Amino acid sequence: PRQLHNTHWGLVCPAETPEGQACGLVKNLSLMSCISVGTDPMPIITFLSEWGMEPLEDYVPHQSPDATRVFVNGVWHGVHRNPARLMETLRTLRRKGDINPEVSMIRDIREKELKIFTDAGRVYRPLFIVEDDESLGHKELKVRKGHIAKLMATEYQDEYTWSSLLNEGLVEYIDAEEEESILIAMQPEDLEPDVDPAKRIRVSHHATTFTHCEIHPSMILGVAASIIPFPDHNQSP
Amino acid sequence: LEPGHAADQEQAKLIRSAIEHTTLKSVTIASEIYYDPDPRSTVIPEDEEIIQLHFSLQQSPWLLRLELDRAAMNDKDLTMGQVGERIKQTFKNDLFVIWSEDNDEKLIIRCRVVAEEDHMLKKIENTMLENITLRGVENIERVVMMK
Amino acid sequence: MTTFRFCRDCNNMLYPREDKENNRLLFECRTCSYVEEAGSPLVYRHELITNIGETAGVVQDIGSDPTLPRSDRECPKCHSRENVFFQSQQRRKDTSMVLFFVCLSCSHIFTSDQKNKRTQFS
Amino acid sequence: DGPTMREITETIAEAKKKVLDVTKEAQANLLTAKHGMTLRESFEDNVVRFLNEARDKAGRLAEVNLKDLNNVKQMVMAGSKGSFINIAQMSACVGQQSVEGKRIAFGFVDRTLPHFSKDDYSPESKGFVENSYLRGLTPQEFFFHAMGGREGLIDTAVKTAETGYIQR
Amino acid sequence: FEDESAPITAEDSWAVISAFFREKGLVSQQLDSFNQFVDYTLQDIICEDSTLIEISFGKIYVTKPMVNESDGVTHALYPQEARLRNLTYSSGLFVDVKKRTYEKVFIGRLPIMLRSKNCYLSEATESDLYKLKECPFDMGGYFIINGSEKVLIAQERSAGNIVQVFKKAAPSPISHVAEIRSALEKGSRFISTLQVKLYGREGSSARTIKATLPYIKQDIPIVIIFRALGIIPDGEILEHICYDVNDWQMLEMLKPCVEDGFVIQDRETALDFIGRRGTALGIKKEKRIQYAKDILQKEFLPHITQLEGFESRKAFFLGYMINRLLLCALDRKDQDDRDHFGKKRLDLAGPLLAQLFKTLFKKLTKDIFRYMQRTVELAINAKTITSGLKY
Ligand SMILES: [Zn+2]
Ligand SMILES: [Zn+2]
Repeated sequence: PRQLHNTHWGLVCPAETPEGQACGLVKNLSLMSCISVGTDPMPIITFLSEWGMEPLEDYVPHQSPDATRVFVNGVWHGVHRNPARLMETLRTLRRKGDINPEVSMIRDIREKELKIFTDAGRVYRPLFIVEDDESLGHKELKVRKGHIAKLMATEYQDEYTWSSLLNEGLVEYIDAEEEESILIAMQPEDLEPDVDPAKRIRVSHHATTFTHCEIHPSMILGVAASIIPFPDHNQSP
Repeated sequence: LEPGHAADQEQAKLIRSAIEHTTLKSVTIASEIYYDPDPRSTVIPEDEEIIQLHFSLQQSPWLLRLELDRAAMNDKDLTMGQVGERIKQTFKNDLFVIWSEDNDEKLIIRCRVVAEEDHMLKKIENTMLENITLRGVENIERVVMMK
Repeated sequence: MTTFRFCRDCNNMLYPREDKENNRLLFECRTCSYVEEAGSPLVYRHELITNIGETAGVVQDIGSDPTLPRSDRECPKCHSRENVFFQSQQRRKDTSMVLFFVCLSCSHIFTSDQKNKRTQFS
Repeated sequence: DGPTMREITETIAEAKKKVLDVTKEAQANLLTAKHGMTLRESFEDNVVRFLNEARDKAGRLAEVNLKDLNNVKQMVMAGSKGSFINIAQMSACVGQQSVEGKRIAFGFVDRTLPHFSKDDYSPESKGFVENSYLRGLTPQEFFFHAMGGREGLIDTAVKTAETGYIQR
Repeated sequence: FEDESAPITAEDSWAVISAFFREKGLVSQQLDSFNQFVDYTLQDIICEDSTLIEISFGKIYVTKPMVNESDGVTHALYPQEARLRNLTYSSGLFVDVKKRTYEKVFIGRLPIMLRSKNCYLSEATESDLYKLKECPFDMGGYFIINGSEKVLIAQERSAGNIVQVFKKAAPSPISHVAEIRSALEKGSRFISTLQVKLYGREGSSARTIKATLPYIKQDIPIVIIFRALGIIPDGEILEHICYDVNDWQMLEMLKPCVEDGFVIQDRETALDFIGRRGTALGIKKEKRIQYAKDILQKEFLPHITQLEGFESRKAFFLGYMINRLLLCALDRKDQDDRDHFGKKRLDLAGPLLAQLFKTLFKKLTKDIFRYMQRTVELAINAKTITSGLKY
């Protein structure tokens, strides 16, 4: 427990923990972390059977092995052949607003399982959605200069808000569980397909599969570390 | 090592494999049980040359076949005869054991109990793979050489 | 590889039995009185050095998995270069680091183990 | 020195080539494990040696370059605060992070962070911090180093709690 | 003129972040949790067990923060005053009882989290706040009790309703365990733990698999459970566990399981088997078989269903656990990581304040049912809740 687990990324500050006996056990949420407040799973379950989910009662393994298992809040509700379309529809419904943004949906392609969570207590963060709906080239972030323009245009009048971004499917909330099934780009510039001998060295992008992008890496910190100047130049302890 | 042979990569290895505990499990690739009724002919083709050679200078119809691995067999300085005669001196007359010679391309060990002619064997396999010691001392697993 | 059979009537597991006269292998049921000859003489198998499980996960959608790395090698079948690869799906400390590839065109699995010894990888 | 930095960066790049060759060797199954040792253990053993070897040699290059005027080098010569490892990490490469004697573990499934691809056994993937303190760590190098660091804070609390009892 | 469909740059990120913090602030965690409690959770706790053997509770109302005065009218309470006068920043907790003869009402007090929907400051402008002697920089995700500001620290705990297989210590007779802690969101949280253990270590005479049912003083071989569920044929049982007819290795691990439940060949014999391991020697079969049916329908995997017609749902889930267990035992998977934050949950004001309110609503419920059993011919201890929370 006291160890800084890999999954703590972006959810809990990697620096702020009390020294001594509470070291590692007492933690601090990073700046953009949030917790699931809990949502009713009835509708999703309904939509699932409406979209081809076979009831467990009428399930026969030796008759459909490739079938994907569908779980909701830990309950195995059924099976589904071709989970690709369900997963697509499910993501669209959430990026639209039909499915509460707080809900986590994880498809385990290799494990043949599709898990959904609507319960409370899950720590999540918002990421930049990365798709290829744009024809002009490769994969790009859904947000653009136009979007940010409105944002500030609203920041100046003190209406485009954070929820706007969510409603328009530009940003998503991701808990540690769903985090398992994606690939995140660190800098928004890691999408673009003789360096300054002063800058820090970085590893070249060997992926054209990005599903999301970090809004900003400094948000892995909590309120306290968030006040340290050039923390990336200090010895960890 | 002894005062004289302390600078021999070989005198060490010899002593290594002689101390490092070794069980059949570390040598066996897979153990199988067959219904091979005729102690002469065999449903298993590859096992004909081994029984044919056992008529030169009681038994249950059930067979326990072990397919050893040459890599470990020689890496731990072990001979088929050694392995076999050890298993033999472990189960007494209670078990009938025969094995393929070191020359053959496949190292096989076939055993027969000598009606519950099934459960015993599935236990015999267990005892062989783990309880029987082929070479080495008890409690000594890893054994590394250094200079 | 001991694919065992169940009863034709009650679907309960069948057990091996010896025909003490014609010396052959049978499989009866302990519920009813069903019985039958055996397909093979192999009644038990124990693999100490196992391979099965290293392929688990290869599905018709394995390519749509964004977390997997992609190489541009050539598959012995369609020669295409749309590859996705992963290490052994087993979870043994004594596992190798051999890579398994999956052609995204014909879904053919090919390994990089220069000491290749298996025919189907299944 | 600007030239020293070019010698340091190349020293590190050289190490990343060695690791890359052992990986190919391991992925081809040409690499053989020493007696009483796993294939993966020999592999890890070699990558960590390559990387520490790299940090160390890259460190010397930084030290040799500093003049007798360099105050850091001065405190070290007098024996009042500072040592090699210090110059080496501040000026040149920080080094390989570790937790429980191994490189950072695959805490997510087959990956150290959601930002990497599955089955990536490279040095950047499992905690090698190429950068120095002067240059600044990348967000991944930062988190990895914080995992290494945390282990120290905890071990210190234990070392502090346990020794106190032994002393009595 | 700056095509609105142009890519974004690193600097453009802070714009997006400012938007985030403009909408949520820095303690949305406190507000959102507590707000869900007051708005939904609360009303959902009054309806559960809202009937006594009649009196049925209905709608709930939540007053603004007020004070219990001595020698005076009830007063509207403001934070700056609760801190100073050492008062408690709480609010009314009314209900809506329905007294029906079957052979508004003020109840308790709820302390309010500053800046929650129910708090005055929530709407206060920058100016209104100044007049109220409250700093406009105050974030407000806490409570005021007896004059001191109290914060509820997030309590971390493992998630519930998640299957987890774990290896074990060499000495123990059990080598692997598949665990899950089932619990319900509404009504109550009966955390009855189910354990699917794999007896015997690598290399023992017939490794068997047994499950741990609540109130049953003995582990029951899995095959028997499947039959108490109506799945009798070995073929069908194994089919609910192993979803691959060619997986001779897994099926081989279940062989000793089949032999372990060979004696029982029907649902009744199965139920009676289970019934006895949880009943005295003098109880009649009918009562035994009944006992077992209730245990499997209420204390066995309750997160799935607790109604009647759902034995196939629990059978497949039990098989799924067995499947996961062996999967680890066959070395095809590693034992689950108990440190994965994805399977962790943090309990905040709302959830925490719910366990208490539930526990108190049931104590208040007992104080009302007693005003009926002892009654032969409003008698509600409101403080049962007020000081229960405050405390
Ligand atoms: Zn039958
Ligand atoms: Zn191909």
